[PDB]
Amino acid sequence: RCDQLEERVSAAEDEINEIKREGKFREKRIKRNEQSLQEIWDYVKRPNLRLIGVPESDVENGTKLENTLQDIIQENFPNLANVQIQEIQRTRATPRHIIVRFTKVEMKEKMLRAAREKGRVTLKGKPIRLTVDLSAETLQARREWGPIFNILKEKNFQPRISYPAKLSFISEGEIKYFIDKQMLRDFVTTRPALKELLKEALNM
Amino acid sequence: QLEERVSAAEDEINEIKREGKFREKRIKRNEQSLQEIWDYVKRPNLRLIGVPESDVENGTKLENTLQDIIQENFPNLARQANVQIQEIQRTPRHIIVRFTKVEMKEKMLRAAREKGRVTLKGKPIRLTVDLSAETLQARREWGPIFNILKEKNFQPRISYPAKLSFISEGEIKYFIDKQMLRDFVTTRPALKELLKEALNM
Amino acid sequence: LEERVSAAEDEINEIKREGKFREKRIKRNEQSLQEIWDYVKRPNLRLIGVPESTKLENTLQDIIQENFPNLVQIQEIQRTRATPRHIIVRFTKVEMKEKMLRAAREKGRVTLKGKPIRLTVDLSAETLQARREWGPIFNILKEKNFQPRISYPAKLSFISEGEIKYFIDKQMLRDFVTTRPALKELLKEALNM
Ligand SMILES: [Cl-]
Ligand SMILES: [Cl-]
Repeated sequence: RCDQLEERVSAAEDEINEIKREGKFREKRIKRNEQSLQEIWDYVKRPNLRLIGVPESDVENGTKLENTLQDIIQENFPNLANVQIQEIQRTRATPRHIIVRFTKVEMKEKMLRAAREKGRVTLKGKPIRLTVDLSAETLQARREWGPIFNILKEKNFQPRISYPAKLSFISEGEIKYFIDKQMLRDFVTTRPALKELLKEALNM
Repeated sequence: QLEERVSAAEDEINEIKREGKFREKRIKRNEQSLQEIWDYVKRPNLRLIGVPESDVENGTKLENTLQDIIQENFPNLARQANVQIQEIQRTPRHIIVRFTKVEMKEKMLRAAREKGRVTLKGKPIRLTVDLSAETLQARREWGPIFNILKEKNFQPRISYPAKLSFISEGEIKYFIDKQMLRDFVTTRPALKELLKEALNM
Repeated sequence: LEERVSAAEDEINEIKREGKFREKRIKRNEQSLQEIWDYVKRPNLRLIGVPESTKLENTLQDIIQENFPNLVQIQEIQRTRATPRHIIVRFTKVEMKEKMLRAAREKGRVTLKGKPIRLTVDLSAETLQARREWGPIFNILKEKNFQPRISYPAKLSFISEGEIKYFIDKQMLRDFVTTRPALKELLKEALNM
């Protein structure tokens, strides 16, 4: 009995190690799928702008929303007649975001540009906001660049966040781009000045 | 010493069960997110079902056929401005029509639903929303129930995987099986009268 | 302790079974990701070897004028080191991508300011790999003047009996040669049959 039982234990331990290993390779594929989903949501949303702070209106259909979109243009960047939209719609004191899906990505990029060169954008004198529309995960990665961004800003590096969630800044007469925080760590680990500045923020 | 090895094995087993449940939740999230992005990408599209196909076709022949369907079934819809198509192609195979504006896809779908019986040269065809296989299958699992609700303004939605929800009494309700829906409607005369035939009641 | 080991074995068996069910859904998801990436990228063409500097759209028209006499709506054109990045041209109609690719494959050489560049498809990783894997079979069929072609997503087509036949994958082609002996003899080893 002690023989049949010891052999039953050994087999089980071996099946356990097999399971842990299959688990690791399964984990790797799920992660790869999660990253691929984030990327495709980002890709498919590229033609999209989020309009934030625009007052709700009664029986507000697509024609009304385009008309409002044109009022925003006239008030902030007049020369930016009719711009091409695949779709536009809202997503209770606080008005819902409007998601504007352009026919051509170039139109989305030109309106973003004009908005970031203008600083304050307004509809009838009150501040509205224009931003990109991204997967939840990328949106979060941008937010988490927050602390590092502010440090770089404070210390004259001219930071930017761009698509998808890349931080960029100047380092040696040149714009450097960092796709994620690990690619930044591997860059600062070489520059001492930058390293002591970002050490805590990079959780290095 | 056996007892030691058994304890150790039981502990490793508990760790694997939890890891496994963690992975299962993420696999489910990924499945749901795939259903959503398929639905999202197909928003500008309609499926045109039952259209006779030819030995060889291209975009131009198919677009002239869409024009015939419009002229034959809802001409006024195209009176003031032409229907803007971005592209049209086969997957008699389904034809996928991709509109420039989602607004136009919606206008045409509505005219089809309000005409009832859409034909091409006298023969019945169908215009329908284009969706992920999952969402389509979910809507068929609910059958006519889903469409009666749509047609009476109840805002029905599929939620992953195949749950039905809609709004009644100013509250969103979710249903997993038809049985749950039956239980719910036995108390609502307005809603009961509408869905009885459809819930096999 | 026998009860405890029997129970552990039951747990292990449940974990393995529940693991294969999970594994099949991971596979399902991987395949579904392949298909949605192919679908979304279907009107895309990739430009390789174009030097770095509306300008991109201008460059596209430049390439078109310089190379393809007969031959244009775009949804997006964008760049993806010393080597210039690829340019992804996202056409409005899949048909335009196809015509650009045909004209490139026919002209056999494509140039910008007289320097050779490459036009190619832009598809999921899995599908690009599937195309590359038709290589050995494509090469053989080309040699024997079967006029083979690889097209969307990863289908092989070629002339058999004056008629073009299409193969979604290698299994479909194996099934096809089970009843054509000379063709089977030709592709037997390439098909790992
Ligand atoms: Cl997964
Ligand atoms: Cl697992």
